[PDB]
Amino acid sequence: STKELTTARIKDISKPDENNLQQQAPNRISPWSKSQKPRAEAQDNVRFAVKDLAKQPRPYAAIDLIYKQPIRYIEHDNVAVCDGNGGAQGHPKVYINLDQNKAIPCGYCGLRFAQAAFKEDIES
Amino acid sequence: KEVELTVDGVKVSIEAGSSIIQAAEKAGVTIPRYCYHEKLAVAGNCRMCLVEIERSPKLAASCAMPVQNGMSVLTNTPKIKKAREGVTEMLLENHPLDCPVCDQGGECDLQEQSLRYGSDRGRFHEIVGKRAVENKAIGPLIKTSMNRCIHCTRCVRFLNDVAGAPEFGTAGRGNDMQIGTYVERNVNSELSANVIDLCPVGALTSKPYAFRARPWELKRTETIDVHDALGSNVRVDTRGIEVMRVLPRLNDEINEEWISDKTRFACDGLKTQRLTKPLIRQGNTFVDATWEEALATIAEGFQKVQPKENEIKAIVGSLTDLESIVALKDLVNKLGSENVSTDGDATTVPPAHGADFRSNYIFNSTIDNIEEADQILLVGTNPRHEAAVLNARIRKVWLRSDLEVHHVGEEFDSTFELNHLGSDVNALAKALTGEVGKKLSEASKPLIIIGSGVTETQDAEAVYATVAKFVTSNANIVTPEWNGFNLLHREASRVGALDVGFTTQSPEVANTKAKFIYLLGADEIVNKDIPKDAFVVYQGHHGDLGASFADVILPGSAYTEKTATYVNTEGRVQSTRAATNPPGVAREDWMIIRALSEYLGATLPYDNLYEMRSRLADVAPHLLRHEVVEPVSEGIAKVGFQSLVKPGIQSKGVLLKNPIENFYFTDVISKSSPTMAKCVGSFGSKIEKIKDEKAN
Amino acid sequence: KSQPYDAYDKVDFDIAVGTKGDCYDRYLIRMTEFRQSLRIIEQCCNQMPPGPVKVEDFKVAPPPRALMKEDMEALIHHFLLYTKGYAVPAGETYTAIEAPKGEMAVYVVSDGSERPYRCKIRAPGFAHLGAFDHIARGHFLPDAVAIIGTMDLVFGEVDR
Amino acid sequence: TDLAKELVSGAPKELITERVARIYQEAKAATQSGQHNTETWKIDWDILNKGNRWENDLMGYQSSSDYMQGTILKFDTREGAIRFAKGQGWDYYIQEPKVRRFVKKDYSANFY
Amino acid sequence: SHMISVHRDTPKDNPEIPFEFTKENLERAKEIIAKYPPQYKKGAVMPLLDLGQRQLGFTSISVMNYVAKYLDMPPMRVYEVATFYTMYNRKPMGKYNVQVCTTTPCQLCGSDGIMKAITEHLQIRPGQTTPDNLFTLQEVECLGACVNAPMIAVNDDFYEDLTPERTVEILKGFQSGDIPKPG
Amino acid sequence: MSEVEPGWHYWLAYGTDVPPNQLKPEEKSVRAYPVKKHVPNLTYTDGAYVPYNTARPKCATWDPKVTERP
Ligand code: SF4
Ligand code: SF4
Ligand code: FES
Ligand code: FES
Ligand SMILES: [K+]
Ligand SMILES: [Zn+2]
Repeated sequence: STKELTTARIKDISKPDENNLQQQAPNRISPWSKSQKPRAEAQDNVRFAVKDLAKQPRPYAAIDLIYKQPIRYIEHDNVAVCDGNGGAQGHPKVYINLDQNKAIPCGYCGLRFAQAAFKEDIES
Repeated sequence: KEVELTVDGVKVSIEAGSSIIQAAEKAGVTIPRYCYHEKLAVAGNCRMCLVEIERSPKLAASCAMPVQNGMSVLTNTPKIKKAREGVTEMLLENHPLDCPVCDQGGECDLQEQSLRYGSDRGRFHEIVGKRAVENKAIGPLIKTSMNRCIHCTRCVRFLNDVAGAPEFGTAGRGNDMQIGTYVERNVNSELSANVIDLCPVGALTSKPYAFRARPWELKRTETIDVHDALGSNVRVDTRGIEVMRVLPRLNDEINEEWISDKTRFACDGLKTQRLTKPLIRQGNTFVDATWEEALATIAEGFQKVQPKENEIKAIVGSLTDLESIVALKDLVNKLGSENVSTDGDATTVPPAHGADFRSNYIFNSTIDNIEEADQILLVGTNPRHEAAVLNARIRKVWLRSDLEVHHVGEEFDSTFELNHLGSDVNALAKALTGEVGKKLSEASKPLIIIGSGVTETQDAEAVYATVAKFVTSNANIVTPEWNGFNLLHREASRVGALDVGFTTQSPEVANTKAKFIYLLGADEIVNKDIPKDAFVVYQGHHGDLGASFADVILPGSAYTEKTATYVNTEGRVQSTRAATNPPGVAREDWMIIRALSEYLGATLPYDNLYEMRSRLADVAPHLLRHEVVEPVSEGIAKVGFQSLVKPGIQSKGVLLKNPIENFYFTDVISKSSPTMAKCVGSFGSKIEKIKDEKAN
Repeated sequence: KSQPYDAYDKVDFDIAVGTKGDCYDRYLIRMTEFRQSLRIIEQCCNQMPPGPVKVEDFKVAPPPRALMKEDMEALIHHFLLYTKGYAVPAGETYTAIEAPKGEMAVYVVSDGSERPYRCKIRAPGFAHLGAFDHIARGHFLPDAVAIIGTMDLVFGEVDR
Repeated sequence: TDLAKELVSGAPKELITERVARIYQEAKAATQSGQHNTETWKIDWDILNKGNRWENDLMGYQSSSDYMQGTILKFDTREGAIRFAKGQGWDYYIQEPKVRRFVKKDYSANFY
Repeated sequence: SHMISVHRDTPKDNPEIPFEFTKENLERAKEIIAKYPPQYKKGAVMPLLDLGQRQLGFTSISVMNYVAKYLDMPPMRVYEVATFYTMYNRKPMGKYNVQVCTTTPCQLCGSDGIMKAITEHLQIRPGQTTPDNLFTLQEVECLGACVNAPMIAVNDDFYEDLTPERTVEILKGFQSGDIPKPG
Repeated sequence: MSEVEPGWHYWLAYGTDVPPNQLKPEEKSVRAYPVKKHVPNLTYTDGAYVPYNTARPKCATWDPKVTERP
């Protein structure tokens, strides 16, 4: 193939497989940055000639994980406050404005906040 | 006029009517400011520049309060430092805690002034929270995070006054005042991206540069901008091998701390479509070849077709440096050929301005003097595209005085008001002898501006003859203290090519069906004849139509990868500076010509830059004075104006169509810049669309 | 005693002075300096006060993380302290302490910037090792080993 | 001053023959409105036509063989920089800073 | 006053909806400019904006685009004017407009009770629109009727010195068309 | 020594009083990814980690095409 394995996409096309070592991450096939080197090209190198690719570090791609979270919906307020759900062990407190009819993600965490009144259109 | 005053014991002598802050800045006292910029109208709303005047209880906005005589101005009283910390404690009340994720991080004035002039602690633990605003989308070039705006109106004042784009303003009242465009529409100005530099905070940041570097990483290199002929002084920031961003730098004679949106956001074309290895055409495809094999093939190919005396054609592109021009001009004459010209679209074989007299093809009035001009006549020029920054200079004059601008050519949507006259030569003919021509002669320093696109018309010689006929018969247009005739160029290597006479004046030679064509960065040869039985070599840094036609391709270096000489439209000689290395095995542009000569039996005398830089003294002795203009002496200029006047010229009545039909695709780097592709989709070829279809 | 620094003026402790200038005297003085340290250490355990451990000046000391993540000015100062640094007013100094080896001092030259312009380090061992020739003159090879040990030559300081 | 002081500095010969230094005063940055980094004169060396920076194959670092890439000198007078450059026998070239032209600015000008 | 300063095109409002003055409003508009000098005719945006507001019912985007066209101005200088002033309605707004002052000099005469009395009858809160489009309640700052404090304001009328039992007369009548006499 | 699981590596060094099997559920780490068997230090084997550059090259060479004159 090498078509998805070498170009970054917002969402993949086929279901990722944990055993496929050529995937960028065990839970995602294509890379998630335009300048991120594909993992297929990275391991096609002389230094991997006598290695065991299954034991090299393969952390789970964080882009796929963060979009598996539900959208927080705020009730009768257009401003959400996020702090990383840890206070002094999270990110700095940032206020998110939800006037626009979309889910605005937090700058640090990546959690997506919206209004309850906008949920029906958003969930379409 | 000057009023003598003391600021904190330092005597100050400034022009009368100046503000206190300019007086203080001259005495060396530093007065913190957010809303005051030295090229914008004065608003006094940020309230950070407050000082104390001896005969008053009320603190003075030193950016607005005009200077007095004998006045005593205090800046370091404990009363003032209390005020500075109070104001600082107010701006940061609603400011987001965004510094880690904010692209203004290491270069934000709200950080450095708060650190220097504010308190070290914050007293805002309120439970309701801060104010939040929605980010407005105003195009693909400006990334807005309006949470961070400190309501200083530099964006509004610049776009309204300098840029002439009245769609940006303050909508709302009080705590809900929201800088923006009210409705959703993209900002349409060729100078709109200069707002990114003015916005002191992270509210308006570059979209192409977003999240890519921190200001302490970059290495700043002072060079020139070659996307248009003004040669605006820029600053190129490189993080290692890549060029990350381009910014303006102060030069009050050329650009005045602005650069057009083409200049700054075309930096990402340098990483795409680059020529990195020599390529040799085999069959219908290219293969990689070494410099030994590629230089030999050109040497071998030249002797196979055996071009005669003047059957060798050299074509010079828009971006080409001056050192390569002379290296190529010497090389072709070393083979005894003078079929050397450019890839433009000129009609008459001797270009209407010619190359004999410098006064006929430069901007003789100098850009710094356009401020004091009384009347300006535009002939077939669209400065909004050809020289974007120069257009803003004319507007600033037309807003502060009674300058009247006259335009002859194709009508265009201009920033300042025009007095349209017509769209052909005959229209200009009556206008010169009519009411408008009378206006110029009565004026002290009138201006006549001829565009670069005049030549590319069928009536190239008629207009130059017509206008010169007016100039050759006046005393106000050309004085000892004024030279009122100007030509506006748009390709960055015209004045360089004409100063060294890289132009053929023999009509029969220009018609010779040349067999060996050596393309030096020429990428617009669609109309130019290239016979199927011609051996073409292209030496450039980008793969485009010029490289597609070639049979051997020799990679070269961009202006950010070499030291070179450029002469801008007004005759000023400017030398770039090397910021990075050329990619791959790509060599220097004039070094290839020297190395190619040794294979072709025309070994050039030069061995290095300094040896070649001695050659620039030979061709024209003014090409060794950097950033210095050698104005044409008044007497000799009047000789050149006469030879342009020729009885027996027929005006064909061709519309003086502007040559720039796409503002963003003009050079090789622009056509390969991914960001410029977004602009054409969002703004359009003429920056006229008001809605962004491309929005996702 | 000559220039007391950092609470050394608050505690009470004695010093020991030799009389023969030989290795045995320096052995005894060090063993006394052990017991005088154990006398100061107890007092600092009993006289320890409460309060801040650093200057209450966020323009030279990073703000606490909790305040950093909640207060805007703390975030600005935390940002500029870890990237730009803090500026030191121009001038120069020569600060000496009673290091365990001897007198250690630094000659720091400031330029108003965030980086020292000059920093000369006066290591006690470096000045001692020069006097080795003047002392070892007239001694045997087993006696040289004693003189090096009685000088306390850690050569990181000598070869700074 | 007049002496060939470079013969005692032990510097490699290539700084005299093969490298070009530049005496310049740093320009004001467009992004920020401060005017303090533009009051001291500095000397920097030109980059090399090849081998200034190249990508390390293994980890993607920025390798370099230019031993003057991170050397910037500071001065307080222009003459001291030129004198020092002359003393070392450096092949320098001076970059004259641009001078902003004065223009009086008045609050009332928005209507007059 | 509802303080939102970014306009979003609705099915009811967009620049694609035409707006043209009536034959009468041209005569007033032609003579409204008569109060301003020739070189400063742009000062008449505030009259024309409210004059055009009444023809349509509120301050639509088409009005602002039309008003800018009339006086030779970029549409933004009208947007700045429109959203700075609190009497321009950038929404359908319905038929009537209840303005209830809640400032301190009014709040001394139990101005809270008038607010509760209105909210009871119409099943709406301040800043809301009735399901019928006949009414749209709206809080307001001082209107000048402070010496006669407990005052309601409907459209442009006055009803001072009120009580929750004074609200029964008006809220019933306006639906039936029987409008009480203002003053 | 690399065979000791990270949770217990801290307890063994007298760094904590609560063993990682007596942790409060409001003190356990929350992992949104499957956790596999502990992998010891893999040096002197074939599983030793190999560094590589995670960034693409910074210049993209021209994709050559040939066009033929009229
Ligand atoms: S604009 Fe300045 S103060 Fe505000 S978040 Fe960005 S860096 Fe911090
Ligand atoms: S957006 Fe930037 S330039 Fe415009 S007012 Fe706000 S801080 Fe000033
Ligand atoms: S600088 Fe004077 S109030 Fe802003
Ligand atoms: S306080 Fe209510 S009308 Fe004045
Ligand atoms: K900015
Ligand atoms: Zn968050």
